Amino acid sequence: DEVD
Amino acid sequence: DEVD
Amino acid sequence: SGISLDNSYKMDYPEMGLCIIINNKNFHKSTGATSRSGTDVDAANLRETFRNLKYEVRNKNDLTREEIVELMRDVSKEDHSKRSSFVCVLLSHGEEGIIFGTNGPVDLKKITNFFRGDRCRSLTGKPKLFIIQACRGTELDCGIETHKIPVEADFLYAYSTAPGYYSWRNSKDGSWFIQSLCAMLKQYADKLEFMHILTRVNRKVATEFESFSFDATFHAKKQIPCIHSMLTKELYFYHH
Amino acid sequence: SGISLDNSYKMDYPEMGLCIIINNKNFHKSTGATSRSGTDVDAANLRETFRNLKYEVRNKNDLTREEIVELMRDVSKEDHSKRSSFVCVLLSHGEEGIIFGTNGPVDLKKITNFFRGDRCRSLTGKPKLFIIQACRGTELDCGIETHKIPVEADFLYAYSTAPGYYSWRNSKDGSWFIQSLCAMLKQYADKLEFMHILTRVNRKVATEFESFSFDATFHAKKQIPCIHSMLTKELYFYHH
Ligand SMILES: [Cl-]
Ligand SMILES: [Cl-]
Repeated sequence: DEVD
Repeated sequence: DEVD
Repeated sequence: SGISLDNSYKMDYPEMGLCIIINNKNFHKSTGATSRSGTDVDAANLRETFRNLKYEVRNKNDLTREEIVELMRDVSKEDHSKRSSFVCVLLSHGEEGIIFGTNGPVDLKKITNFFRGDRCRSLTGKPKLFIIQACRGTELDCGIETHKIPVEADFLYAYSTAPGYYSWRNSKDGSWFIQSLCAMLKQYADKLEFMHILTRVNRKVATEFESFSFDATFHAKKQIPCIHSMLTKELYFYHH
Repeated sequence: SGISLDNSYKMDYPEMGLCIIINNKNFHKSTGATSRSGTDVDAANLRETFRNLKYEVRNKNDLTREEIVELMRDVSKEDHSKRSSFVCVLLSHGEEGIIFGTNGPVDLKKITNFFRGDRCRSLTGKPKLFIIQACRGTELDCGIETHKIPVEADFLYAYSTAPGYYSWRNSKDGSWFIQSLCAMLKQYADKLEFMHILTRVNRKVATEFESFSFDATFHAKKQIPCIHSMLTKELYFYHH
């Protein structure tokens, strides 16, 4: 999981 | 007619 | 029993819920905010409309920003266990992200935060509707000739106007948006899902209203409301 | 003929319309923006999904901000007379009101303004859908355990996340929002109105996803998408  |  | 679906909010609790109407017409002189002629027409229309939907309507007039925050805090601390939903209508001056108390602005986020899924536990999982007649800026539309859940889930913001834009109010008839919202609720609340009702409101405002002003800057302007939905289910005001 | 209703957009033009997919994965080193692992999964899913809806899909990869503006301008100058609708999907880094080109930010309003009712006349009165997987800020959701028309009318912004919040992307599976959107379109596009499809997307994202991170700050977080509708009619991807 990564944030944009 | 008036604006809020 | 047989096959069950859960695509729509449970709306058959003992009570539909509260409808809090904050009607700010008269503002402290020092704010420089004009009186909002026509807003009493809106407030009365809303009271009747939500009465017929079986909401417990509480009308509040001319609240300071401190009074708005206290009211919202107190309402959020009530036990809503037996209530299906929550509705708050804000009628006032505004800017983007901001609603005016009689003595100055309040952040909308401050008001709505009281009802977050983690902060109002008896409304967790229930629809929380904020209906807002207020400006969102100063743009004018010239028109064209033709297992956890998020704490922000289950909110819906029914904004009278597009982000960045003025919102229009007629001093005799009430605001374009609230006029149209009440009419569409009256006609369709026993037959359409809420987003589809609000879409009819969008069309009504967009097509049936245009400003008239002696000031060319403000004349012949248009408005489109904006539905901001973070709901997770369909919402019908009727049940069974 | 008999009684006619006009509550839904005409979607039986010769063509459904364009679906422009802007897939920004690799960013110029000087921006300091990370590569968006998983976005190719999104772009491929979207291509297939909108292909099955009979859109003319154009995929674009790794565009600069100048290239995005030029592409949008050029597309808005096409003759859309025979097309029912317009769809643009933006996959990138972002902030509130902002989408990243590979070399820096573009105002979302600059992109969408090309398609205003007064500026793209062959799309006037037709739905213009902007689907946006990008951050809208840096907030994290901790969750809780359970006759003219406006120039801004007929736009819909399907945002992956609530205003002010990060948006989540899995490097293997794609983004939570685009994953869910494609799945719900696949399952329901031949049977539900679009707002109801997007509501199912809201529920899917809200209930079925939660972040996993070795960093406690970013761990166990939730997301709710936000539907921003300025549409004036119901939208069904099927007709007849
Ligand atoms: Cl009045
Ligand atoms: Cl990828």
